[PDB]
Amino acid sequence: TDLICAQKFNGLTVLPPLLTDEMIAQYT
Amino acid sequence: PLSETKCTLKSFTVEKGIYQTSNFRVQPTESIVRFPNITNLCPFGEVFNATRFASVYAWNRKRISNCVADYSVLYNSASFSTFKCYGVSPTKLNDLCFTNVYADSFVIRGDEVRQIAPGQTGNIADYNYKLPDDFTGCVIAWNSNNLDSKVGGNYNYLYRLFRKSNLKPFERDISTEIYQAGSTPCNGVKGFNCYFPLQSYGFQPTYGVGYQPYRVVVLSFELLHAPATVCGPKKSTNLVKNKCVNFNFNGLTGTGVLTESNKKFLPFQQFGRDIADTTDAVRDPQTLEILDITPCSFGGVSVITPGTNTSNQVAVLYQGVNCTEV
Amino acid sequence: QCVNFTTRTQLPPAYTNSFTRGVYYPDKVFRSSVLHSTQDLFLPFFSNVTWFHAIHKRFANPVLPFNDGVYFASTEKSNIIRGWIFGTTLDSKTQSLLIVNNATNVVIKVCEFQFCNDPFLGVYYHKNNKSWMESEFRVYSSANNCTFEYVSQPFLMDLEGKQGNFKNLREFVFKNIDGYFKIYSKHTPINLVRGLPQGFSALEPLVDLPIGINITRFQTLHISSSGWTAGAAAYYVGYLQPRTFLLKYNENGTITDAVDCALD
Amino acid sequence: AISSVLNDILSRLDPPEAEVQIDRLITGRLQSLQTYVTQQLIRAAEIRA
Repeated sequence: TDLICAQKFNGLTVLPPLLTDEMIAQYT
Repeated sequence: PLSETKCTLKSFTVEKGIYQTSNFRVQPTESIVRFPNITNLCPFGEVFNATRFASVYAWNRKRISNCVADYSVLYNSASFSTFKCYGVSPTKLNDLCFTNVYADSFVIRGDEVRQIAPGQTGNIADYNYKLPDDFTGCVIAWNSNNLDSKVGGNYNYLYRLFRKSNLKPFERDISTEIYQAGSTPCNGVKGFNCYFPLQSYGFQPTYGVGYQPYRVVVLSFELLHAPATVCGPKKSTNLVKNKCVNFNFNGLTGTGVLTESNKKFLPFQQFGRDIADTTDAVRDPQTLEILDITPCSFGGVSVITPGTNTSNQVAVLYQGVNCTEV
Repeated sequence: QCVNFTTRTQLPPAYTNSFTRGVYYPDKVFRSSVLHSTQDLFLPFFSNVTWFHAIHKRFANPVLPFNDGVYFASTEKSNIIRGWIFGTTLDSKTQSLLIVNNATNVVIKVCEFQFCNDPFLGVYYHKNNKSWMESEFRVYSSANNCTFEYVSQPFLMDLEGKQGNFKNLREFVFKNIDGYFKIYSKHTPINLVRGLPQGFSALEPLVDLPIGINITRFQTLHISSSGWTAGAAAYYVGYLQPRTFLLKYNENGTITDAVDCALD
Repeated sequence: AISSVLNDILSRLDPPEAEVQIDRLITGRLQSLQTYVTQQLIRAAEIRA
């Protein structure tokens, strides 16, 4: 394993990764 | 935006890539604050015309709640000898709402003027009357030496210098009898290194400022999590949802988009909070409604441009938000 | 009025354990699917609360201190207890507080009360059309210098007398916060004879009283001039302490569990 | 400080007086944010390894 959006309100920004989850299984 | 990267990199040549420059934030367009109708106005000027006030421990109170108070008749401008104020002036209390207001009047000494302060100790503060931390008003004082002063001291008024323990805020002791003064009880009648708790004013008009009477009028203020019954001179600034606004609800000031949710609240629960101990969802104090607090959108600015020798085209990227303006 | 009953006798203070009793809503804040912890004046778990009872010739009404806070647990059938009295000297020298349950509304008034030695309420003629309605008011003869008055919302209460094990249950918590009283009320059916059943319940707020009076003691003004008798009733008095609860909140906001550690 | 709410201090004390309470809030939050950044740099070294 919402907690993410709750923390984004106080100025904590979670940047999305350049490599998504769909492309990881395509490299594997 | 091409030059925004030049100042970010501190160079006149911008290499190809993505660079962060500033942070965009949506400012509130209006202010949505909602509270019900006004009940009454507090007697701020009606207590200034009284012939004689009470003493420090005897303070009389007239209960009129629901600030806004009376802004019409104001004697507080340059009419008295000394002005020592805390919080905001009573002219600015029309923008704030308080739950209950207790108008008090008492006479103190010169050295007792500095002891007047919310949440502070002192001879008359701890043992007689203590100001609550919710008092934003001004402490009004004037020199009564031309009236209440008598030859050889005025023993009509009384005060209690000693008590067995300090008094909590909003607490009174009217007992004039002989009780425990220090930490060792002497069992009634004075003696055994105890002192007579009650005292009398020694006011002499011929001595210094510390020995002379000063009439002080303070209106006790109380601010809690209970729903406020008053907003300003004007109330609603009628709500239009799905917009960024600055809101003050049940005493909680914040800025965010107001939306309706399915959250089920108990009738006696005014407002909830999130795991961050911040405002999450609130209820309407005026009517029956449930509003959810969604803060206004914000994020970082990303600049995507090629090299300086390639092209001047610049692509602005907003991270994790939808652009409704463009 | 000023003459105590001839059947009044001080009963032995038996003790019993309260499994989950003493838990309530610490504040008005709503949360869901999270675990919150706060430190207020609470009743410890597995504590010993004093066991009281009333019959038709043994009745006791001792006075207990309110200093650290008290917990009220009362199981009834016909809802005997009509309220409580708060005061220091319990006389007209100072202010006092009463709570009266008419099975309609709640009567809360702060005045100068003249306290009779054995206060009660006249109840008679239960044969034809009983209705269990209040008639005579013996609590105080006169009142003066009233600083507070309050009227609550209407409710319903079962005054019908029954035989056998107890049915109704009411748990009250009266705590003073910096001069403000708050009332907790909960009602659930149970089957009980003596002691306490094992279970869990939540205490919802009722009325917040902005009075400001200091109460060092509380006396007993409840069931029902020495010829008067008493019925069947039982009630408990706990002791509050500055404990810490760790509470669980479901999707509906109701407390499904309570944890206060000082035990294991 | 007196309170963690910014609007509570600005709406109560004086502008010269509020600078003392706000400075206590800033310097306290500077070390807390600096501790997190230092903790992330140390944890990132273990992830990089």
